[PDB]
Amino acid sequence: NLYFQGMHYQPKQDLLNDRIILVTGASDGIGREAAMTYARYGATVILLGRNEEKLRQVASHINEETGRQPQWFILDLLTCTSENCQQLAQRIVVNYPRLDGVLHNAGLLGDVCPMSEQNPQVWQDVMQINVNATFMLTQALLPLLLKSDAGSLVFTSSSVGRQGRANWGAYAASKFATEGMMQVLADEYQQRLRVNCINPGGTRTAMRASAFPTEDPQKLKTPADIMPLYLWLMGDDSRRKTGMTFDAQPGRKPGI
Amino acid sequence: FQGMHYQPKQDLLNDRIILVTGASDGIGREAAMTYARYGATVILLGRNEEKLRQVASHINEETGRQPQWFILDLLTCTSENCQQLAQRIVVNYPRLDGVLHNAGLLGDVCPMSEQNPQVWQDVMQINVNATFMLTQALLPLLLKSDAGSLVFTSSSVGRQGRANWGAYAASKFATEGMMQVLADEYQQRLRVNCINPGGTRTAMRASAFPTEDPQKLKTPADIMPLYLWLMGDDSRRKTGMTFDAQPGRKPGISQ
Ligand SMILES: [Zn+2]
Repeated sequence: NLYFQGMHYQPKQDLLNDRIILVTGASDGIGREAAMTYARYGATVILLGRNEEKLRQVASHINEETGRQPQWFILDLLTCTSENCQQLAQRIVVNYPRLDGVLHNAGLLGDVCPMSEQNPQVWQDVMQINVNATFMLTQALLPLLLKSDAGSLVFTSSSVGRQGRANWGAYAASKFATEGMMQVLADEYQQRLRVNCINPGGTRTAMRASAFPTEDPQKLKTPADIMPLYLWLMGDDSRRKTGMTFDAQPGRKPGI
Repeated sequence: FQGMHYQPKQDLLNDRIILVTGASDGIGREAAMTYARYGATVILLGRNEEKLRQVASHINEETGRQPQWFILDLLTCTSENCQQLAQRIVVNYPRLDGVLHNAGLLGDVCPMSEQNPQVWQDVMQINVNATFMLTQALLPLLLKSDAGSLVFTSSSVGRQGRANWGAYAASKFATEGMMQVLADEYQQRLRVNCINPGGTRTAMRASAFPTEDPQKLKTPADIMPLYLWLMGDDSRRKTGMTFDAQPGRKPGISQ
């Protein structure tokens, strides 16, 4: 997972020209940063999220920066059905000829507390968003991704998706499930799609702060700082990489 | 010699109280019978009253004691139901020395592009969510044991995802993760581990591999040594680990 270490990745500024990339959870944090970064490197970006107010602002900011205004679509992973996912895919089909990338960034942390105290309803929400709806949206978007010359599908993992640790409860279970889903898809789509996970590591975001209220967030890298791996997985330089889980901060030791 | 090479003493499990889920059929049935044969007081859990009674009657015929059974449907059980169940046992038993989570749903064996999303949800609900809720309800009883042993059922596809195993794979990855979190939280208080039984002669297995000759597979009886090892005192220092009952079998369909 430390593969990307010492990569010092600085791609051409048009790395993603003519790539159409959908980013979920795009309203703030890592998802907003990824959408803006991909657009700055030339991509046609599609924003997905649940907050119309924030999505409008991200689209406007991207338009100010690139002269091209991305479309946004509302999809709330916690409540959507399979039919809702297929209906979102049909909207994309009408507007875009393919998807060259899908970055699944949407997710829910839920409770950080011992197993004996985990709330079963929160557990089920974490599983619903991180695993089930992420699966359902993937399934709906597979035909679009297969129209790419080399489609790239990326899930969000975590160090606790590789080794479970005390108090990480549903989040850990859901990120192990994500690594599993990713491996099944990579196997089914060998030589057709790239399918991988990214573990962003500790990053300056509201989710991180909720899990570690004592941590000084100024000691963490920002979403901007961890973008090189996100760019690499969408551009041509990662073309024959699939079935892998990569750390965005290979240098960093997990924990506070 | 350990794990699958284990050669147990008779009465290894004397005075151990062990709850087995999915006890009506296949491996759960064999594990319940085997634990009682090596001296355990077994509690059977499943959704089918008739079949559980039948397993209990067989154990009675073999050992002279009648195990009790309780009904729980993991597909539809709420957290309340799990707590009610723990209440019911708590009226009759002072502790649990082991819990073997063997209940599970395989779901669709088909490409991710075809996986039925209602089945997928059901597989996660049984294998992950309700398995968690039942674990939560039973933890205090396990802590009352001198050295409680909590065992989840995993699969080769819980360690390496493979084409067409969709929801089952995701759910067994989640099971390994849940086992690791639980082992970490209960270090020096519980042992928490997974068993990967490998392919064994069961109805589930034949449904996923209709061309396979089941006579080329081990039976549930054949893979019991590891199941005994994890409940007996010989595994007391072992936690956080996943063990294969059939370390020398190639995963997937038999040749
Ligand atoms: Zn931007």
